[PDB]
Amino acid sequence: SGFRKMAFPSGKVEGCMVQVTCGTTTLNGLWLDDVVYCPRHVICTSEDMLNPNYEDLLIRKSNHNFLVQAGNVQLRVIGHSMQNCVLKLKVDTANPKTPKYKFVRIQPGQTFSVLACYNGSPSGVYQCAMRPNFTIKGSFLNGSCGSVGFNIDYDCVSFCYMHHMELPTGVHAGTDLEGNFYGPFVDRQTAQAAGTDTTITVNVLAWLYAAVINGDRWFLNRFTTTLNDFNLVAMKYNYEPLTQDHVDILGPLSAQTGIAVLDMCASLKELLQNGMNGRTILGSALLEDEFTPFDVVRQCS
Amino acid sequence: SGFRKMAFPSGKVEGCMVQVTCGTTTLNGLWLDDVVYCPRHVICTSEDMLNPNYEDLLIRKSNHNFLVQAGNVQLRVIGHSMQNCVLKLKVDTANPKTPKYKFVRIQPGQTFSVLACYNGSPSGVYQCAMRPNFTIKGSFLNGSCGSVGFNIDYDCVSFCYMHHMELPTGVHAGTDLEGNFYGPFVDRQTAQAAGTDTTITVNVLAWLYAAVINGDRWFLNRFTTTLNDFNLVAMKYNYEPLTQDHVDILGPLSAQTGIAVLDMCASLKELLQNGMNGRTILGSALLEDEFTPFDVVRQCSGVT
Ligand SMILES: O=C(Cc1cccnc1)N(Cc1cccs1)C1Cc2ccccc2C1
Ligand SMILES: O=C(Cc1cccnc1)N(Cc1cccs1)C1Cc2ccccc2C1
Repeated sequence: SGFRKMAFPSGKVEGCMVQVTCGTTTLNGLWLDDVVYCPRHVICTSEDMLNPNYEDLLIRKSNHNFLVQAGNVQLRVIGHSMQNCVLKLKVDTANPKTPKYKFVRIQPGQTFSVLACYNGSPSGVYQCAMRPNFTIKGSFLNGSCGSVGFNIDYDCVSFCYMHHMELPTGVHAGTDLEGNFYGPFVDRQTAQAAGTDTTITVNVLAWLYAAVINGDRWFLNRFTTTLNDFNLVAMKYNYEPLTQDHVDILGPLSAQTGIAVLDMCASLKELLQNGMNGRTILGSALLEDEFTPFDVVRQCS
Repeated sequence: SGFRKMAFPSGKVEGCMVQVTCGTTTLNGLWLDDVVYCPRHVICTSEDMLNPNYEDLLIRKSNHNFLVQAGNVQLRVIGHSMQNCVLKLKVDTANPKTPKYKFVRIQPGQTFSVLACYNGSPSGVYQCAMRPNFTIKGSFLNGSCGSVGFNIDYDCVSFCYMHHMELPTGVHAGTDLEGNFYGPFVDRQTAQAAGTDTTITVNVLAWLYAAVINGDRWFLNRFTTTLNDFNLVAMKYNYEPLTQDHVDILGPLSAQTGIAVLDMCASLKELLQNGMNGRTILGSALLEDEFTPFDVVRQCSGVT
C-alpha cells in the first residue's frame, strides 16, 4: 500500500549522459551506440538566438569544434548531422553502457521520468507528464538542456523527451529524440507562450480508481452520467474532454474495483462541484492528473 | 525554474540489488563488497513470524539454503550471521559495482531516496521523509522487503534505510543497515501501529522559501514573530517545535530571499490560523513537509 509519484530507476540513462561543448556553450548529450544526441542550439551564440539559421551556423563547424566528454574521457567526434532540432554527433567509441532502447513520440497525458543533468552529470530524477498544451512542468535550471525523459517498461528504455527551453510562465518545452518539438514551439528566443493548460481527465479518473484500490470510497455517489453530459460539465472546469478511447482504457481498473467508468465520472463531477470539504484522497487536497491508467496498474495491486 | 519532488539518481544502488531466496520466501538484498544484507525475517514462515526465535531458526540453515541471484548469476553463500534485525550473507565474490558507501542512521525530518525492488529487480525510485513517528509514507507491495533508502553526498552513497514491514494504516517501517529499527517496531506478526504523527516545521519553512524563489509570494506579510510565540502556535497545530538550530540551518535561504526565518514564521502562523483561502503554493493546497533545507538549496542551485 501507499501511493507515490514514482520514477523509473535512472541507472540505464545515467550511463548515457555526456557533456557537449561548442565554443562557450556547454550542455548535455545522450550517448547511444556511437551517436551523441543533443539540442542543436548548442551551436548558437548570444546574437544568434532570435533568428538563428542553423544550416548556416552548422556548415561553418568542423567535427573538432565539438568537445564531447564522457566522465573523464574525451570522445572523438568523427561526423555530424542535424535532424530537425537535434544534432547527431558521430563519435569514435560505441557507448559500452548502451541499454536496449527505442525512441517514441508521446501524446499529451503520457507520463515519463526526467533525469535532470548539468555538465553531463545527473542531478536528480522525477516524474513528469506531457501537458495538454504540450509543455511539461519540470524542474530545470540553466545548463539542463539536453536532459532526457524516458520510460522503462521492461528492460528497454523508451526515450521520449529532450529538454530545450523554458517558457516565460516557468514551464518547459522540448523535442522527441528525432528532434521534432512537442507543440507549436520553436528553438528561437522570439516571444512564444504556452496555451491555457487543462486538466488531464483520464488521469484524474485513473487516480480515483487508485484511491478505491487502496481502500478509499468516501467520494463515490449513487449517480451515473452520460459521456456527453460529463464532458459538458468538465469543460466548465478546464478539464480535457474524455473520449471513448479513454473510457475503453479505464476498462481494467473498472473491472478491478467494480465501479463503472461513467459512475466514476459522476463522482468526479461531484468533486468538482463540492471540493473535498477538508478531506484528502491519497494524501492530496487537489485532484492529481499526472498518473496514467497504465501507471496506476503498475504501482497498485 | 520549477520545483519537483526529486530523488537522487539510483544507478549506483541499482548495481547492488540482488534476489535472496530462503525456502519459499523471496525478497531483496543489498550486495556490497562480499556481503549481502537483507531482513532477517527472510528465514521465517508465516507461523514462525507469529513469534520468531531468530537465533534458533538460523542455526538450522546451511549456506546452501540461501539462494542469491545477481541478475542471472547465482552467487555462492559461504557464511551467514545476524546483526540486530539484518542478516549478513557472506558470498564468494566481491560486487565489482560496489560504490563508495557508508551506513548512516538518519533523524526524523531527514529525507532520502527509496529504490523500490521486487525479485532483486529495481522497479521505481521516489523520495521519502522519516516521519516524526519513525514511519515512512512509501509505496510498497509484497516482495519489496529489503528495498533500500539512501542519499548521495558526493560520489559516496549513504545507505540509511532497509524496508521490513507495512503497518495497518498503510505506512512503512524498517531499519538502518546495521539492523536497528526506526521507531518502536519489531519484526514479528503481532499488533503494531503508527503513533500520531506531527508536521516537520523546518521543512515546511524550507518549502515556503522554495515557493518564494520560484515566484509564489502571496503568503508573505509585514509581520515577524519570536521563537517562543511561534512554538506556542506550532504545538496547537501538531507541528514540531522549531529550535534555534533550525533557524540557523535556514539562514542561507533567509539571506537570499530577504525574508528572515521569523518573518517566514509569521507567514506560516497565518496560514495555519486562516488556511490558504482558495490559493495554492507550488501547486499544492496542503503545506508540504518532505523537503529539507538542504533539498531546497540543492534543487534551487543545481548540484550533481
Ligand atoms: O530556455 C533556455 C534554457 C533553459 C533555462 C532554464 C531551464 N531550462 C532551459 N534558453 C532559451 C531558448 C532555448 C531555445 C529556444 S529559446 C537557452 C539560453 C541559451 C544560452 C546560450 C545558448 C543557447 C541558449 C538557449
Ligand atoms: O509487512 C510485511 C511485508 C510487506 C508487505 C507489504 C509492503 N511492505 C512490506 N510482512 C509482515 C511483517 C514483517 C515484519 C514484521 S510483520 C511480511 C509477511 C510475511 C509472511 C511470511 C513470512 C514473512 C513475512 C513478512
